[PDB]
Amino acid sequence: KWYNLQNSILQNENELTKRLSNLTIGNKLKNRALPYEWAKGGLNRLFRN
Amino acid sequence: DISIMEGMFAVQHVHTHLNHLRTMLMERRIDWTYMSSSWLQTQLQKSDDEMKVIKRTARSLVYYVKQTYNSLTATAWEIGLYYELIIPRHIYLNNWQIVNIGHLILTHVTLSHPYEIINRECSNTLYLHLEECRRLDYVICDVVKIVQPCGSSDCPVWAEPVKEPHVQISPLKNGSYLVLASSTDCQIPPYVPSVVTVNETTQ
Amino acid sequence: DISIMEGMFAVQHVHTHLNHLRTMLMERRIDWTYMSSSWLQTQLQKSDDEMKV
Amino acid sequence: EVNMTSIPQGVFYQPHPEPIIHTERVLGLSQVLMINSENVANSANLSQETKALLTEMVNEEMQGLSDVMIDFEIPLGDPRDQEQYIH
Amino acid sequence: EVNMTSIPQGVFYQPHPEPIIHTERVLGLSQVLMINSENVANSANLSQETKALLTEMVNEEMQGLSDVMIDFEIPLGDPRDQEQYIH
Ligand SMILES: *[C@@H]1O[C@H](CO)[C@@H](O[C@@H]2O[C@H](CO)[C@@H](O[C@@H]3O[C@H](CO)[C@@H](O)[C@H](O)[C@@H]3O)[C@H](O)[C@H]2NC(C)=O)[C@H](O)[C@H]1NC(C)=O
Ligand SMILES: *[C@@H]1O[C@H](CO)[C@@H](O)[C@H](O)[C@H]1NC(C)=O
Ligand SMILES: *[C@@H]1O[C@H](CO)[C@@H](O)[C@H](O)[C@H]1NC(C)=O
Repeated sequence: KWYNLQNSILQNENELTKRLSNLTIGNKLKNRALPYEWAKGGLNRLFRN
Repeated sequence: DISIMEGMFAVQHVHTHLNHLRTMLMERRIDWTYMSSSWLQTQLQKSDDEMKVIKRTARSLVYYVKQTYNSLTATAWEIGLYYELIIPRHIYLNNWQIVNIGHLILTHVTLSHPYEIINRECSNTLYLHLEECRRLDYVICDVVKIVQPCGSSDCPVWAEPVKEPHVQISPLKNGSYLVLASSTDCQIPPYVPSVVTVNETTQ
Repeated sequence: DISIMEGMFAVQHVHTHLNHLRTMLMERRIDWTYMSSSWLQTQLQKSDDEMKV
Repeated sequence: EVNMTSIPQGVFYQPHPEPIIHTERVLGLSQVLMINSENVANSANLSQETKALLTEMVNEEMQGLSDVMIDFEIPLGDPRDQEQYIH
Repeated sequence: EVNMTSIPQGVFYQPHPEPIIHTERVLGLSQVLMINSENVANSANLSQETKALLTEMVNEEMQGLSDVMIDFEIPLGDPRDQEQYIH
């Protein structure tokens, strides 16, 4: 839901960069950034259902 | 049908304003109807009249125009604006320019004045010398200086030899003429500049 | 309703011309649709083509 | 006939009615406009058929504006830095 | 292939289609516009409810114009005179 039309392009880019930098080890994403079906410890932090 | 034609008027009303905004943007100006401009009056404390000058002399630049939503009954666009604001320090709303004619006695004698503008907005007259001014809307100048009225001030005198007849006539922008003539074919005193107004066309 | 919507067209027509006048005035030009300009052609005698300039 | 007045010292004064600003400094800013038709549709009472008549006008006007703009980027930092360019 | 023509004395002529005016003098004038809505209302047949729809548009347009004008006075006389300033 953090990606929406109400924000500008630069705002969305900053959001995506910060979220990717927070939730990545090397080039692999955390389980918490995935939905509950994609990973056991998913919290839908990055993707949705 | 009436239900449709009632909503069509709002579409036309929006179309007019959107066209005006497009014209202003193509013209490197700012449409202040689409922008708030109320937040920057408090951040920098200026009078109501001083904000009008800031609004009037603003230049804009568009660096991206994009579309984000492309539904059949819904759309969304974005425009990136970069604009520059000019902050003033004085206004000088009442001005008079100085024209130097001099007198001839041939030898043409003209007094030299450092100042070029006279300001009568205040109770006392101010004498202003302007440098590197720009003529865009209101006159924009980087430096203006207050100087003394050729008193506490010194003014050089330059005299140049000139051959006869040496007549000079200058339009006065209100219909009169400024005449400086050594000879006198018309009923005009010689060697003294004069202001001439005529009821009909004469030579 | 038709009585109202008939008069709304005149309002729109006036709005268009008023917006054009505002643009011209902000642009340091003269909108000659709002000004006569016929009195000064006789005071100073000029041709029709010289008045356009 | 003629009308006369003798200038005393050969100095005359012109009206010159334009103001003189005497600028102090120049500032630069950035802003986004965010044109959206849903707000206008909700404020009015469009009925799913005049909405398509509004999006068409908005689209054609915005395309006409976009046909003459080059879509570049505003420099903001330092030319030497490599991290911004890499990003 | 190529096409050729030898210029005789090295002088060529450019179209240059803009006119050349050669001004004589410049004049200045003043005038007042006097925008009024009663004349437009009387010319049309507004019915006491579309009149309010016209005054609203006139007011908003005139306010938009007035938001960027400084409201100064035009100099017309002589800087020395005290009576005009006192008045
Ligand atoms: C165009 O502008 C010039 C500059 O103001 C006008 O010249 C000035 O006109 C005034 C008005 O008549 C003159 O004042 C008069 O002076 C006499 C003294 O000779 C005095 O007795 C009168 O009561 C009156 O105050 C003024 O002398 C004259 N010259 C200046 C100021 O240097 C000119 O008349 C204007 N032309 C038109 C067509 O309006
Ligand atoms: C010129 O002088 C005559 C009288 O000599 C006077 O009647 C006329 O009004 C004057 N014209 C001006 C001041 O424009
Ligand atoms: C150039 O010359 C050729 C023949 O030499 C001719 O057919 C052609 O029309 C010419 N091109 C021009 C005049 O533009």
